[PDB]
Amino acid sequence: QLIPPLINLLMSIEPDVIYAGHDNDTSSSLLTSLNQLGERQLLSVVKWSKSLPGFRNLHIDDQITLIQYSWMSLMVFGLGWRSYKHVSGQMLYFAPDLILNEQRKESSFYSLCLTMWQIPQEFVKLQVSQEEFLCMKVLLLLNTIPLEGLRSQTQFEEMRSSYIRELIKAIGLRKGVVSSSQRFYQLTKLLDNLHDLVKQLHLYCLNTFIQSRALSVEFPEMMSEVIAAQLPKILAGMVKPLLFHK
Amino acid sequence: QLIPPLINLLMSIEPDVIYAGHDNTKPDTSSSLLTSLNQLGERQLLSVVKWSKSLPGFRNLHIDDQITLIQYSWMSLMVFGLGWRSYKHVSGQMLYFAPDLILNEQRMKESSFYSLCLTMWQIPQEFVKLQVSQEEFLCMKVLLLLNTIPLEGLRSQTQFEEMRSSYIRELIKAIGLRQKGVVSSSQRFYQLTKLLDNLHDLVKQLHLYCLNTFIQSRALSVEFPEMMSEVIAAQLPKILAGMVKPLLFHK
Ligand SMILES: CN1CC[C@H](N(Cc2ccccc2C(F)(F)F)c2ccc(C#N)c(Cl)c2)C1
Ligand SMILES: CN1CC[C@H](N(Cc2ccccc2C(F)(F)F)c2ccc(C#N)c(Cl)c2)C1
Repeated sequence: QLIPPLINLLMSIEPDVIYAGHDNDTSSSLLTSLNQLGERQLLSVVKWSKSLPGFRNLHIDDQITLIQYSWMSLMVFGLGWRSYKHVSGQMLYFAPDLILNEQRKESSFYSLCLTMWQIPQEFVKLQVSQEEFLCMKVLLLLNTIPLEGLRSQTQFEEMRSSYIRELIKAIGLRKGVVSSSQRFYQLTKLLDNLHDLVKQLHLYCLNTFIQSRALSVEFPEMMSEVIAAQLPKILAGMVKPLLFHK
Repeated sequence: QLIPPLINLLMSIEPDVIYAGHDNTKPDTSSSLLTSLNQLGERQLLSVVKWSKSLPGFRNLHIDDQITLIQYSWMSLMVFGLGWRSYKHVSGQMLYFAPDLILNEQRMKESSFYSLCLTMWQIPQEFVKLQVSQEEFLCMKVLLLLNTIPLEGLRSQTQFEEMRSSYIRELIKAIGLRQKGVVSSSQRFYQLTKLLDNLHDLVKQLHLYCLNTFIQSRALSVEFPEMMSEVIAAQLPKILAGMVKPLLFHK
């Protein structure tokens, strides 16, 4: 085998296809369908984390916290991948039954789609491999901690270092001390920049949630709890984002 | 007499007494306390709208700017006013929310939000310490209304800038009424404008609690009245996310 066993393991634990449940055209039905997709994505991330090496060994509260912190980040990062893989970055591939092209219009909603659109464009530009993406995804899950830190801070630190090492192996699959180091800068800078992007997504999400009755948008129960319980404190800056570059 | 005209005007358009409509004859619960506070908050908001219509300069900003400045400043103005009534009526040593909702420290302790009461209680203790005059308070309260703008600015940005600058000059005059000499009066300016800068930090804690309470309103049996609900829904997450521009007097 020439692909490292951890990257191989990560490949094997990747989620199956997730459908939004959409009727194959208003922003209420769209948001409702995006919310259903959100619920299914959250369930998928939680199940995925049960098989992710190192993660089940963290304190249970740390696990829950890290999944809640990174819910939106992992969704948008997965959106970037699918859009890149299936439509060359030129549509937003939320799910096989929810693909948004030459916009499906004019509002705040479609402005946030253009912000989300930056990530697929960046995957196309950088030509991210699946091996790189899988290691970057675990680092995204581990990319923010509480201000007081985690209960299992030592285990968390070791797990982060292991996957940073695995991203470097991932980068090594394709040559040269200066080019592989430049590419590490570029890939870890993309992760840094996601904090600023995801902040815009969290804000719109929480606003939309608190006026959901007025907008006629149904918010499923599991994702409502992450939104209700975490997004206010996150938006307020009551968490510590982790950066690779000062 | 000695009092400048605009300060006399500010005193004249100050609100009437406002009651929370709280039933003090039965024991505090967290839902009855927060529900009475929301009822008080609604009534204060209405009075801030009425007061703003009489505030020289304010009516001549774009209707959007006026709404936005009220929606940005409502919590700041409430706790500033709470601090002033507490200072004036009970020597700063109880929280005087309204004539029918007064919390001494034991009643604060027995509430579910003791830490938040102690955060609010800091303001009156500062008023006591500095011996803040009514003339300074009245100018400082207008500066709070005008103390955060959108990141992209206001529609009437020039007229806002000019309105704010006039009340800063008026605060400088209110200071001169008592503080004589360049040394004392400019230090006093530093102290009072530093107090207003610090409120940005204090209010950030109140906003987070307020927004959490709002989201959890049904589970907590805490009713949020109409106008208070729209100001929270309109701006509070944006404000908390730092997607507005707080104005500072000091770097
Ligand atoms: C209200 N929210 C909650 C979740 C849902 N959204 C987020 C979203 C979508 C479009 C535009 C704007 C946003 C914003 F709220 F985040 F800003 C969502 C759902 C599923 C996926 C996937 N896969 C993604 Cl990448 C997003 C809408
Ligand atoms: C949920 N909020 C919204 C409005 C009301 N609050 C704020 C409050 C009260 C107690 C403890 C904590 C807070 C906090 F939300 F700010 F934190 C309120 C209402 C009326 C007055 C007056 N006068 C005041 Cl000073 C506060 C309760």
